[PDB]
Amino acid sequence: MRYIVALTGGIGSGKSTVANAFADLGINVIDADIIARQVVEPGAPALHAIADHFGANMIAADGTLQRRALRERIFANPEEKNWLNALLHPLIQQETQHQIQQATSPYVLWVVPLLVENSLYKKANRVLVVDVSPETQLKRTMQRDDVTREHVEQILAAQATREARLAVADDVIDNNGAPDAIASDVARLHAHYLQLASQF
Ligand SMILES: CS(=O)(=O)NC(=O)c1cccc(CSc2cccs2)c1
Repeated sequence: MRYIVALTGGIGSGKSTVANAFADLGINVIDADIIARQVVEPGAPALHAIADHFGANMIAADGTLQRRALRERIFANPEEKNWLNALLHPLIQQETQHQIQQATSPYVLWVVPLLVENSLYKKANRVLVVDVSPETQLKRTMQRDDVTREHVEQILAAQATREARLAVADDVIDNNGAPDAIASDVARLHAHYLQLASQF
């Protein structure tokens, strides 16, 4: 069982800036969002199974999963939510575990945007939260996605509070400012995690 450090943070926390710094130190980074999207990408067996089970309306114009349609369809249908979890959870867990086993670094960085929201923190040895202000989240998302302020407000209202993230945090890193000093902060975390990984 390779030592797992979960990285989490809200929308617009600039998580890639922190993850890249660990990658630069030779840490294998395993991205939960990339894996989840991969499992249901066009041509993937789980996407075919979802379309067969729920219908062709689950497929968007570009061939990808219509995620809103699926959510609405399984919403308040517990049997179908249980079916969808029984399909996707083993597939995602198996790909995640495969990437962990293939990793060569002394510990891995598991990047999980919805770590708190989905109660997944118990799967990691250590939780690092990327801490940012709501203002920073709002600014970065609006510049990134070309979306309205009110649209980001709704996303923030639905995500975890900062106090909620810290409740499961072992480590916090402020990423409100410029990315310039992050590698220096991460260098210290990295040394600590090599120590923690060695005695785990
Ligand atoms: C929506 S998500 O993209 O935030 N992911 C998930 O819900 C999800 C579901 C099942 C499994 C895993 C990895 S469990 C693990 C396995 C080994 C080390 S850690 C994640």
